[PDB]
Amino acid sequence: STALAKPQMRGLLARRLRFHIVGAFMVSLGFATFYKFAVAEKRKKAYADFYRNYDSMKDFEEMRKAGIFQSAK
Amino acid sequence: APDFHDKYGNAVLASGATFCVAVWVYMATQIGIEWNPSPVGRVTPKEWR
Amino acid sequence: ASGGGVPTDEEQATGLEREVMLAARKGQDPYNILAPKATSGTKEDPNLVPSITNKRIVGCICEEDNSTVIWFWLHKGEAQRCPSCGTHYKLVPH
Amino acid sequence: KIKNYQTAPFDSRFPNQNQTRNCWQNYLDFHRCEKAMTAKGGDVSVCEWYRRVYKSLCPISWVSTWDDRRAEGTFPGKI
Amino acid sequence: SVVKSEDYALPSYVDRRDYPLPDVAHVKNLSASQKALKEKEKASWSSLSIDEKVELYRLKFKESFAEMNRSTNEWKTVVGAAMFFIGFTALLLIWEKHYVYGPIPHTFEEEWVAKQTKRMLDMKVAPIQGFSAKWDYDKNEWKK
Amino acid sequence: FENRVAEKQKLFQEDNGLPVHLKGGATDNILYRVTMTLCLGGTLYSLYCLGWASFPHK
Amino acid sequence: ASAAKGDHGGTGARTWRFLTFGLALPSVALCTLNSWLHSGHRERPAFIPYHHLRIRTKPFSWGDGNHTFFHNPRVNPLPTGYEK
Amino acid sequence: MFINRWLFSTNHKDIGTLYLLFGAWAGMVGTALSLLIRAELGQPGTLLGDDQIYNVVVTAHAFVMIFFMVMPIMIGGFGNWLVPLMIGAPDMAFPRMNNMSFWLLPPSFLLLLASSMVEAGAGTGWTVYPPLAGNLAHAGASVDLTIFSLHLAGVSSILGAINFITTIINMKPPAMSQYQTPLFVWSVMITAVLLLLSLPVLAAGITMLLTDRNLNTTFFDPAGGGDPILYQHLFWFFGHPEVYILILPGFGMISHIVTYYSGKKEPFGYMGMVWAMMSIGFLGFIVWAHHMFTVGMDVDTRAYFTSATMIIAIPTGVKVFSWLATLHGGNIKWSPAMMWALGFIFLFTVGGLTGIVLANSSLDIVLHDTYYVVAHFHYVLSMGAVFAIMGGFVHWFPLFSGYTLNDTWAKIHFAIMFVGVNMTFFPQHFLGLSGMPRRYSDYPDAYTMWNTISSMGSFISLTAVMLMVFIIWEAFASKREVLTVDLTTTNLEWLNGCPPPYHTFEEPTYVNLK
Amino acid sequence: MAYPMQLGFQDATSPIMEELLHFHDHTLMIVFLISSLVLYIISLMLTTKLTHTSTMDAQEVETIWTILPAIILILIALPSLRILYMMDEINNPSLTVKTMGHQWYWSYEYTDYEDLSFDSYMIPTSELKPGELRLLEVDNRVVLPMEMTIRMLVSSEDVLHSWAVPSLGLKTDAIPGRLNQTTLMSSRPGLYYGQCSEICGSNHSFMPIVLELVPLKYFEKWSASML
Amino acid sequence: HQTHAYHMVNPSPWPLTGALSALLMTSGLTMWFHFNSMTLLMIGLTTNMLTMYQWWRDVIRESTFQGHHTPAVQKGLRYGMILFIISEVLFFTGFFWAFYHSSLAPTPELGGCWPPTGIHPLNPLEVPLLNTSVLLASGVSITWAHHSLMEGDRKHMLQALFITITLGVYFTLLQASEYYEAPFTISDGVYGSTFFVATGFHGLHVIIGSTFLIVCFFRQLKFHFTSNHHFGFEAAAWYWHFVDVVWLFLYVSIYWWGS
Amino acid sequence: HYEEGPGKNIPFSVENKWRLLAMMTLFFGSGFAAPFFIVRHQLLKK
Amino acid sequence: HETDEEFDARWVTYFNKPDIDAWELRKGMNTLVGYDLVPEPKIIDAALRACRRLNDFASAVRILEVVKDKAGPHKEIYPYVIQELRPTLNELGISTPEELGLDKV
Amino acid sequence: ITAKPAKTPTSPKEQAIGLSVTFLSFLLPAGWVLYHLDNYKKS
Ligand code: HEA
Ligand SMILES: CCCCC/C=C\C/C=C\C/C=C\C/C=C\CCCC(=O)O[C@H](COC(=O)CCCCCCCCCCCCCCCCC)COP(=O)(O)OCCN
Ligand SMILES: CCCCCC/C=C\CCCCCCCCCC(=O)O[C@H](COC(=O)CCCCCCCCCCCCCCC)COP(=O)(O)OC[C@@H](O)CO
Ligand SMILES: CCCCCCCCCCO[C@@H]1O[C@H](CO)[C@@H](O[C@H]2O[C@H](CO)[C@@H](O)[C@H](O)[C@H]2O)[C@H](O)[C@H]1O
Ligand SMILES: CCCCCCCCCCO[C@@H]1O[C@H](CO)[C@@H](O[C@H]2O[C@H](CO)[C@@H](O)[C@H](O)[C@H]2O)[C@H](O)[C@H]1O
Ligand SMILES: C[C@H](CCC(=O)O)[C@H]1CC[C@H]2[C@@H]3[C@H](O)C[C@@H]4C[C@H](O)CC[C@]4(C)[C@H]3C[C@H](O)[C@]12C
Ligand code: CUA
Ligand SMILES: [Cu+2]
Ligand SMILES: [Mg+2]
Ligand code: NA
Ligand code: NA
Ligand SMILES: [Zn+2]
Repeated sequence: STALAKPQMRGLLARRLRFHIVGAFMVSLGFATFYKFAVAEKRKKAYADFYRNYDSMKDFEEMRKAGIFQSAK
Repeated sequence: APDFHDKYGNAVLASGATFCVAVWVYMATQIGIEWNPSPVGRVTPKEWR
Repeated sequence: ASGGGVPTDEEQATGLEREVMLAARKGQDPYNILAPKATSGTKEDPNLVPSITNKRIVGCICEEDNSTVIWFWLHKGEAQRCPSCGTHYKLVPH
Repeated sequence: KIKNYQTAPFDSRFPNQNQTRNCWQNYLDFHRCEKAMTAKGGDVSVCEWYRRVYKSLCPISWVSTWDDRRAEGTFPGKI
Repeated sequence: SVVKSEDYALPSYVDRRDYPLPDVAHVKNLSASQKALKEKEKASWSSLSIDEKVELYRLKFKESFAEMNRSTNEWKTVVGAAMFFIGFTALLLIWEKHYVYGPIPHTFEEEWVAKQTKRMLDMKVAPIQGFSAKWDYDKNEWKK
Repeated sequence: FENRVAEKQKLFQEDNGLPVHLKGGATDNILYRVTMTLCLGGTLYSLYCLGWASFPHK
Repeated sequence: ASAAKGDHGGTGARTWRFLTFGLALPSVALCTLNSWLHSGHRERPAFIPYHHLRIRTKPFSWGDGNHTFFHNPRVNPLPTGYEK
Repeated sequence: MFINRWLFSTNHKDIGTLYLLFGAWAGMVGTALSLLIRAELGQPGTLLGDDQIYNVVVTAHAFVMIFFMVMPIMIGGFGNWLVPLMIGAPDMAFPRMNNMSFWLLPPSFLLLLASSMVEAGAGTGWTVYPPLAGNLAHAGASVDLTIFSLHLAGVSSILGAINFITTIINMKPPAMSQYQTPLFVWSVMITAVLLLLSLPVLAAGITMLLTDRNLNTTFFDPAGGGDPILYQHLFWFFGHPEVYILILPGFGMISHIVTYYSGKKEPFGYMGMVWAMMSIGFLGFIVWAHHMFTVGMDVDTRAYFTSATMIIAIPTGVKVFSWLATLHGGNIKWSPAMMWALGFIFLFTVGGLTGIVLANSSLDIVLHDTYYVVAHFHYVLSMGAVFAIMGGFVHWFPLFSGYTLNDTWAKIHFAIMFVGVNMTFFPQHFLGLSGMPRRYSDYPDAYTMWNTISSMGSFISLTAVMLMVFIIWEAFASKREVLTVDLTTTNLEWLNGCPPPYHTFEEPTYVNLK
Repeated sequence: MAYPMQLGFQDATSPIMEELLHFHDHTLMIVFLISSLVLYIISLMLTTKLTHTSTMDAQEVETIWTILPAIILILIALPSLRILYMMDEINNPSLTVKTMGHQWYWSYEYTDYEDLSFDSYMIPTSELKPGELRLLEVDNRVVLPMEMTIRMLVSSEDVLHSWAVPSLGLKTDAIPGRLNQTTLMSSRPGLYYGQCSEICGSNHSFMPIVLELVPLKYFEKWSASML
Repeated sequence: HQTHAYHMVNPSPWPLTGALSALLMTSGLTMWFHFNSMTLLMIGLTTNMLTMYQWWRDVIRESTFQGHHTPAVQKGLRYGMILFIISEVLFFTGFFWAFYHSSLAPTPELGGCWPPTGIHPLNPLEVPLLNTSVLLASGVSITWAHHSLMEGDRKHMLQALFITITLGVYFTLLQASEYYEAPFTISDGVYGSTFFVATGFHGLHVIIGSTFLIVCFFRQLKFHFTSNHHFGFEAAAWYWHFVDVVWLFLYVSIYWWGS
Repeated sequence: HYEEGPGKNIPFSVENKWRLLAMMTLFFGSGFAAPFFIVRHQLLKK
Repeated sequence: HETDEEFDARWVTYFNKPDIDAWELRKGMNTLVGYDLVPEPKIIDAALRACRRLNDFASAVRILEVVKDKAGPHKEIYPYVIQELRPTLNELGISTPEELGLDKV
Repeated sequence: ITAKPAKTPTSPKEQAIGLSVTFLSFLLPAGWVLYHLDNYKKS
């Protein structure tokens, strides 16, 4: 017994595009944050932590005692 | 009227997928290919010097 | 000094070159060197498209500076319309 | 301004990756200086800086070929 | 009905959902009963039967929208056949491994690899992330 | 000299179906046959030379 | 810009013939004079077997392999020096 | 009659057909060479036991694919068939010189085959750098035969360029301006300008190499005051324009394909597309030394070449986004040619982006002469130039032949090829980042896993190539004759039917000026 | 050296190589984002039955598609060029070492003080000692002091070669008649491997580079013993 | 029957003979350089000349005798010749780049100087200056020939064109003599290499251009040209001016600045 | 004139699909085989 | 550049032209469906009445089909448009595609 | 595009023959060379 309401009829393709370009942008920001955390910052911290108390002579003596060098026995 | 895809599509999909997986798994595992995976978590290091 | 002895095109042009030259003097363009100028293109005043056969391809630049040209065969008989802008064209065989 | 030589220092005349002319110029300078000294009776020791620099920078085969050509009279640079 | 190669320069019929009213009718020649149907169409369409209305539609058009837009099972054939041919490719690769390739170098022997792995750890290959970083030098085992 | 272009125009416009490279007459055919024989014979000789040069010899 | 002349107004064959005989060919004649006054051989320099000259990485495909195409015995030494 | 028609042709369609047949045969040669490369690398150790032969195979692979497959198919094949039809011209400007551009290529290819059969071949790389290519490290005839092969291919393409530029400038309808010609026609004109200017510089450089090898010149030999690096400049002053020559007709075909199967009357942003191709062509002449970032150039020169190279991304990006904007709102027809073009858009974009990585000369120190470069350029060549060729071939095969392909088989072919090329080349990025050099016949053991996968990929693409030949056979075997083609109002090359008559536009189109 | 199934760069051994890793991470994030955005937009264009086939005005949107890529390129170029000029910066070496390429091996000359030079050839696979690396070991390694700025000069006595050590971020072509300079500084002791990187004929694959980085005092005694 | 103005060319064998002549000349140079034999090369040179003669003969038949060169066709040939000249400019540009590369950065092997140690350049004020006056003069005389033809003057066209050709021959004979008299050779390092290859390709182009002028001379004697239609003459004059301009760049660069 | 139409504007016959299969097999097969036989040739020379 | 109401009014006027011919009917509908919209009922009404003046029942049905097609996945639009057209469909004796079975594949 | 039905239909069996012949034309000659590589390298 009930009539149907008038739906939006115009600009449906443009509306879809706008909505999903915005969503693509939001995802891109979400990805850049994930990648900075999971890759770029991770790498910066791995090198910083590695070198913070790194003892190059101790490293050398370990290598030398393992027998790896031509010039150092 | 049904066409080739209605008549044979299901069989082509099922048989082709089954064949493809079977032969690549065989190739990958049964004929001596050396993939040389990472030793990490796999190889026990052994004295060399 | 200045003598003659060099033929002119009027004297010595031949073949298709001579046909084009003689037609140009008459203001005629049988070999399609010039762009035809459009009429208003109504059904009453269609663009008249010469042909030596009973159909010819028309390209319609519907509006000035459109980069898209609309191409279609125009056949002998009743005027036809460009499918994009509707402007009328009529074949005039021979 | 005497010894303490470790290696050839940066030379603003030759700041780029191609160091060919640095080797060549110091080789020339050493031998021009040596020619001047041995002539007028002086001491080649004043030429030593050029000698150390070109020995540091120049491939052994380049020095060797240039020395042979000086001996042959076919060295194309001016000394 | 019958489209001929020599008709290529004439206006033609097409079923395209973006060109709903094509340049020609699907059927140009009419029988006696079809002519009478086109005459009847000049009167009230409420007096046409359903069958007459369908017939007028099928004189004008070949396929309806639903027919021209129907989806098909073609994807099954395409994907299955592609997998078949990729599978055939592994047969070629099996043939190559058997008849073309000889043994690989002795450096891939298990004992060589174990010794080479220890030597890489002794020289701290990629000790920041790539390789020796994954070895626990205190516990003498791969990190968990 | 005298202008004999009109005679040449009549010759090369004669309605005889000949292509322009033969339309001067029998001398065109001879020159064409010489050119094509040298080209095709020379090409075969080049292939012979390839065959010779493809193998070690001396 | 230019060097100074005149002419013009509707240049044509007469002006270009004027330039040919009045400027261009006199200039060729003057340079021909200048050249045939400075002709005559100069002394060839001492031969020095410089390694950047008289290059031979492959024999030449004519002669004995060791003579350049327009070899002039008077002024072109071989790698071993001037010919006798 | 057969000789007159097929050896003495003055017809743009028949000559285009000759080029397509030649390029397809060359593509088989180039593919076989590529499979030998990947067979040598498919497990650790040596397969051929002769790395001079490996180096000859690599070198010939590149020359065949570039000079005998891509350029003849895109410019000689699609260019000759389509350009006169797309402007309503009755043939090319110089229809007889056009036939000599074609017939110079079998002799050029014969010289390249001769180079590989005599002595030990030219195992030089397709760059042919001295002194490796000089007469001490490559004594004997092989390198000179390669040089002469390039000379004949170069003359063929220079005269072809003259023909295409003249035809496109001079033989349009009098009302049609250059901004009313289709984008494929633009892409061919710009390619031809790049060929005209760049190939003479290559010709000069390889002639200097010929005289250093045979007349005792020393352009490239320091003993005479010459310089190997001068050869590299001359080579790459041509070689960077050359890669834009290889892709530009592909860009033109992709524009037509995307427009057509989107159901559009026109590409999005036509004048932006013209601008972008012109900008790419211009910038393509001022970036060459990014092929030389490790030779020892001054830092400021490296900074300039980094910056100029990166600028090319801006016009290229306009074309990619304009293709996407052509799809936008389309009535999408998922034809096989559409699949090729969609694969093109994405995979070309991936390859162009790794080119931007390489443009940074600081990183290029570590990536130069590694497989990261090989991965980059096979994304733009094996998945851009080749995908455009396959798209164009499937799309226009019914015009050229009058017969239809089986679309299901063509989609199967696309699917197999897509898997194969990505399995082949994607892992090469990892090999390059981790330091594997290019032009190697064997590798340190660590690199085994990705080389194994890459070589398995190469066999998938082989299966696709074999199936392509069968698909062509089945079309000619079944003889399904074309009836109706849609969108002829914006695709003039179809309007004379399939195939068009030997002579088309004997009466020119009527186009008024208004 | 590389290790099995490696995806990215060898770990950095020098500060410049560490800079290159961070710059690559920055650039690859941009590469991933643009490639993924294009793939996504493709998929978006292709997944609706809605249509719009009439002419579309391009002016407005081409401003976005030129300006935003230009900004991104500047964001790549700025750190790119910073590293380029940091590489070039004056370092003041305390040692110069020459290397000459040859078919097919490298020679090294250390002639700051004494006439020290030797050849360096790949160890054949059949002569590797257990645990050694196929195609990478050499008989005579390039011993160098760690933690010191070293000038390397690179040339060739025959065809082009190229002297590379990826974990130090080095690659310098070896050109006859030319002496190319690069600088090397290892933050750590150890063994760092590279391979000839300009095709030089039939054994291009088989003339590797091995640096051995040790304390200065060990380098001095090694140098003396190699005379 | 066509109703456009373009030329549908009869099927022709000369593209194929030209392509095969290229195969024979290049395989012939290879045989001469490596297998001590001139045979293939002489066949290739002969078939090349035969091909050029019959092809350009046919173009004259198509135009003067058959009338196929409408204005539209002539306009295409103008573009074609201009584009051909542009490609030849870029070919010479590579040799100038080689010259400036070597002379601006002279290497140690040369003495680190330009001209190299042991090179005694020709005096640019003697025969090289004469050659410059000769080609410049010929650019004036060919312009006189062009205006005489446009003005319908057969005798003075022939006179001016003959003077132009005589000057081209004079240049070629002077250059041949200079080559013989030069104390340096093509094997004298990069100085001889750049000098002879660049001036040598230029001299080849002078010979080509002179031949083209001679073809125009005999066509003029046979009345082929009209006062308005004479593109072969125009093309030969453009090519001749190109040869003159290349010479001026060689003179300033290699003979003068490079001395 | 020349023959025109499908199957007539090509230098090879498509009148018999099996003869066509043979001809296409020889054509594409010869191009694909050639590099393998060039490698064999070079291997056998030394 | 132009309001929605102005656009719709131009299209109503186009189809309402009493002597609109067949070519103009097809040109109108084939142009209209290129736009990013489903035509308002008042436009479709005028087009259907043009079909009536042109004695073309089949094109009236096709026009209803292309309304449904332009709505894409928005399944609510076509039943709304048919609802709004019901008085016109009844007056002119136009059967819908669904009533004719033409929605079946 | 539309098109006529095949003038000379190629049945499934015919396609299997054409495909098999095509594949063998590529595989057999290269397979023969690669199978015999060792024989060549022993020369
Ligand atoms: C079709 C062939 C082709 C094409 C078109 C290109 C395109 C590019 N190439 Fe590639 N390249 C090759 C084929 C090609 N290349 C070959 C064969 C080699 C090796 C030669 C050899 O040594 O043998 C090579 C080598 C090569 C090098 C040398 C690396 C080395 O040897 O160390 C470099 C360096 O800069 C380079 C860079 C680029 C760039 C910047 C582009 C640009 O034109 C790419 C532009 C495209 C995009 C960027 C993608 C689309 C853009 C967008 C979606 C917009 C937004 C993007 C951004 C903001 C970044 N290429
Ligand atoms: C004489 C007055 C007019 C000058 C010009 C005369 C003829 C030149 C003809 C053609 C030249 C073209 C190629 C140039 C190659 C070198 C020739 C350079 C000019 C020349 O003639 O150089 C002579 C040496 O010639 C030599 O080696 C041998 C020369 C003969 C063999 C040449 C073979 C090489 C051919 C290569 C062609 C490649 C073309 C490629 C075009 C590609 C287009 C896309 C110099 O003689 P010299 O004794 O060394 O010194 C003089 C000492 N008194
Ligand atoms: C050791 C020496 C070796 C030498 C080898 C080369 C030898 C010399 C070749 C010299 C070139 C001769 C060219 C002759 C061309 C004659 C045909 C001609 O000139 O044809 C003219 C058209 O021009 C046309 O095609 C113009 C056609 C273009 C001609 C271009 C010629 C120059 C290029 C030659 C090749 C150079 C290669 C160099 C490579 C390193 C005909 O039209 P018109 O003149 O208007 O006449 C019509 C009127 O009569 C009507 O009233
Ligand atoms: C595609 C472009 C191709 C460019 C054309 C190249 C043509 C090359 C022809 C060379 O001809 C050679 O000239 C030499 C002149 O020096 C001759 O030397 C001959 O004559 C000399 C003295 O005149 C002596 O050295 C010897 O007796 C003898 O070899 C030589 O035999 C002869 O063949
Ligand atoms: C990179 C491209 C190559 C891709 C892979 C090729 C796949 C293989 C196709 C089969 O090739 C055949 O294989 C046979 C072996 O299966 C060979 O027979 C050989 O081996 C047989 C069995 O040992 C003997 O009966 C024969 O005489 C002997 O020639 C035969 O010559 C060769 O044509
Ligand atoms: C024969 C001819 C007259 C014109 C005609 O009637 O043919 C005349 C006029 C111009 C003359 C030529 C020109 O005067 C140029 C040359 C002048 C030289 O003194 C003789 C040869 C030379 C090449 C002349 C030969 C001949 O006498 C020509 C060609
Ligand atoms: Cu040495 Cu590659
Ligand atoms: Cu590049
Ligand atoms: Mg390199
Ligand atoms: Na290998
Ligand atoms: Na003129
Ligand atoms: Zn219009």
